[PDB]
Amino acid sequence: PLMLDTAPNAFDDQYEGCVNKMEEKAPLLLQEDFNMNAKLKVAWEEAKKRWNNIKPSRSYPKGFNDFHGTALVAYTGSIAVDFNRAVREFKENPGQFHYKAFHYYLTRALQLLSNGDCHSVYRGTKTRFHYTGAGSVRFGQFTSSSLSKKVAQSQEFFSDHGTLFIIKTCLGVYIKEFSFRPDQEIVLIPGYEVYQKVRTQGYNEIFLDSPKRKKSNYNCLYS
Ligand SMILES: NC(=O)c1ccc[n+]([C@@H]2O[C@@H](COP(=O)([O-])OP(=O)(O)OC[C@H]3O[C@@H](n4cnc5c(N)ncnc54)[C@H](O)[C@@H]3O)[C@@H](O)[C@H]2O)c1
Repeated sequence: PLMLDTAPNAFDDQYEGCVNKMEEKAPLLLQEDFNMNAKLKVAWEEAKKRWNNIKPSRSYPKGFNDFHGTALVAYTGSIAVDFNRAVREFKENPGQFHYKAFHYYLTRALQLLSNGDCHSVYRGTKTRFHYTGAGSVRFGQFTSSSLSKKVAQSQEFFSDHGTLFIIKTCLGVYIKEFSFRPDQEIVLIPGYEVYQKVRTQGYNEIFLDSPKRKKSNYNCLYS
């Protein structure tokens, strides 16, 4: 079982007040990441190709560049697990965080593609999640979900040993074209979104409601 709390140790940078400085610094940062993170480098190079193919079929937000696009395609890829881990366990040893640039671009990508829109999404896991009664909840790491409860419950993501999250999010982003699917109706949720209403039902169902945007514990850490 894993704990569900306010994710006090997760690198949750929202980059308030440093977007301009980051867009200028992140490119160098990305090189540093690659030098210390072979897996990321591979994931990114492949993601880059894919993005070249996807980019022409549609128009993106002003400022939304190849870094944002490549970062997002990559997240829907296999690099997601390690990245999520590194973020979730940031405070546990911030010295070995080699996703400084990745984190920023992915965070920025979602912020740029975002609107006021809220969604009813579902998320399945094969690991039991226990809410430790903090009063509110944040995933900490970025977290994928699906508009379809069917997907979330498929043998792909869920099992009796796990948990089914029924989430009401307003910072989540529908990123169909970016995914490798595109049939899982993925909605990407930033780890810093806060759910003011938490409710466990049965042994493996958790409802998260009253989403709200709050300040993060970290801000412009690498700016
Ligand atoms: N999960 C879903 O319901 C769902 C739905 C649609 C698409 N996807 C897709 O999922 C991808 C994989 O994302 P994911 O859903 O597996 O997230 P993820 O891989 O983090 O989830 C798997 C698990 O990863 C590690 N983990 C996650 N949170 C943890 C925590 N708080 N503490 C300790 N370990 C933790 C644990 O093993 C956790 O059980 C891509 O394929 C994406 O398109 C997932």
